[PDB]
Amino acid sequence: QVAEDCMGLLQLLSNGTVLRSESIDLITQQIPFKNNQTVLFKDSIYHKPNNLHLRLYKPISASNRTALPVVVFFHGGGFCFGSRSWPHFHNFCLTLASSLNALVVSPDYRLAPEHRLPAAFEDAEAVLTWLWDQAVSDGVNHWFEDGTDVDFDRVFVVGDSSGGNIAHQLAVRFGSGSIELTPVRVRGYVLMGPFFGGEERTNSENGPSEALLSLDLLDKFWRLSLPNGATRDHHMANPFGPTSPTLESISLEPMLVIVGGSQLLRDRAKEYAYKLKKMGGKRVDYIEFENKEHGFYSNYPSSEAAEQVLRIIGDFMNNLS
Amino acid sequence: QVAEDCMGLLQLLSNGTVLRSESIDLITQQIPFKNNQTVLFKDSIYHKPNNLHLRLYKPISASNRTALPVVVFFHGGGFCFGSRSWPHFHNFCLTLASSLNALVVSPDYRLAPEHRLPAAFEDAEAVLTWLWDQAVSDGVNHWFEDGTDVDFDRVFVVGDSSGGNIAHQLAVRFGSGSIELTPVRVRGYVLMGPFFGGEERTNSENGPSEALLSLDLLDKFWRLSLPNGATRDHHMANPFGPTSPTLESISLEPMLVIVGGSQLLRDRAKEYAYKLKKMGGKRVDYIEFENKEHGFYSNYPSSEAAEQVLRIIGDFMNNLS
Repeated sequence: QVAEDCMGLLQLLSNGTVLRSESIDLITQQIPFKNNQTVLFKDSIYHKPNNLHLRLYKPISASNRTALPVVVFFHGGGFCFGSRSWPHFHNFCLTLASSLNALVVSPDYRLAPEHRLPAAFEDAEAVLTWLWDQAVSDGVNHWFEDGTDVDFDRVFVVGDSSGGNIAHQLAVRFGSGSIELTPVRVRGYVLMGPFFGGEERTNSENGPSEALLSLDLLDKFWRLSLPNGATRDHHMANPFGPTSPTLESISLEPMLVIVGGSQLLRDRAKEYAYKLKKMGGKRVDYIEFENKEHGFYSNYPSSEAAEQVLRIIGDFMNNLS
Repeated sequence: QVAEDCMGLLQLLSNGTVLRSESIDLITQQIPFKNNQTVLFKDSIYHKPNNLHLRLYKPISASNRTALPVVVFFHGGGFCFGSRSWPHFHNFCLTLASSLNALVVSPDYRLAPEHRLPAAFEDAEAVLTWLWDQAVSDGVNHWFEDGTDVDFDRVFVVGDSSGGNIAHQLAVRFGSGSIELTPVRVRGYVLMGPFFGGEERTNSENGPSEALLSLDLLDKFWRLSLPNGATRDHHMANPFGPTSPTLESISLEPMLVIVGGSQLLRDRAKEYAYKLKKMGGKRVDYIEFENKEHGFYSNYPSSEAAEQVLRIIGDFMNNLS
């Protein structure tokens, strides 16, 4: 049955969508004199038994000027695909590093079906634990050949899709006081189109398919990701499911939920944000980019929307630091 | 066994690579005043029985000024993945359309393992046949709501990866006189990192893995794509295999082979080009972008290398038109 679902994933993934009507897009043209920055980067093992690696990024000109904040970036996929080394994600981290003038940490995590959830969440904690280990032992000076000054008091987690779900899980784990990693302080979370689930569909989930994503594909992701016998109302998928933490008692750090207007996951992301808003103590900003689909920030690197996301994440970081 | 190979494909695909040493990349920063263009586009069925669609792109400002040449773009994958609607490929076609001031045709084709090769090649011919049908019946005027002037005497095929292989197959089919579609004239072919194969490895194929591609992944592609019992020396994979056409008797239109210096497929692409060069009547240009891996033109849309590829394809089109 896993092999059946695997074959169906391939079919669904590359199936695409058909535009009912004409559409116009706006494309940026040649830029003769372009502005430049170098970004240094390297891979390191963070979990030796599972052979899990992360990539560290450093903006060179900015690193020599001040102590850098940390952005931990968790890639997307459906808990079933994606590597830090993939051009798509690597490119995004290059941008994050230079734009935010920050040290970026981009870990691999175990993917399903081989490693069903909560494998990724365990791995995400191992990344944060690895960072702690590096912070307290001055392993930072051996990250790159030259020196590197890092401010572990200014850490931020940026989550894309399934990485957005991972971000939420960390926030809860820290917020509840379950895990605690001084001198590492996560000051905020950025949930870019977080991968949340539910047995009951939202209106947007029943709406038209995106360029790549369909409701069937998302359902397939959950079938392969969640433990055998679980439903989409499981707390790992649905943060507001029947048996999920209350969250009204948990102290969460400030959160930024970014989503596209034409996303299937839009309604569920807005439900998420505004349920937290109405709860006391929670600072949650919700930003919706009109007429955009999943991954617009990374799928269209040089678009106006992507640039704006980077600016918003930057301001968010300034406000909290 | 197909289900076994499917599970192994997933693992191999998202496995990634580990950098042995530090690396630097150069990233372009914010562009305050950006130059713009609109591109109109639509989907059409070109093969009703298999429900195969293509996407037509039109640069608006350029279409009102002159008759547009045609670029038929065949997407990559490994004959196993990819849709015209995918952001990755859609973005590239937006660029092609505006940069080259051309009408772009981006078809889906049936993918393996469900449809093993030569399914894609049959579908590629159906696209060209569809274009012929449109040209001779003035169906072009009903492509978009407004008018569209197309020069079917100036058609070019741009192939990416597996699409590069498809391009080669069309070139042979036209060149030999097997198929002929007046008033449609394909004046040249662009083979961007064409997906060619061989039982025997090149030096580059034994070299280090790329960000995404590994030799194992490419081998898996062929196992799922080629008919059951075939080897990588089959003519559909290897154009210079033991039982492949001679090509010295076939009249090929001018060809442009573009490849990255750090690609696994580099050596085989260079063998391809220079074997044709040494044969009389063949005009083949070979361009190698140093220290680049597969898909650099599309994976890094706003990079210097990608811009250069677009310029080179443009000059190629001018020279032949």
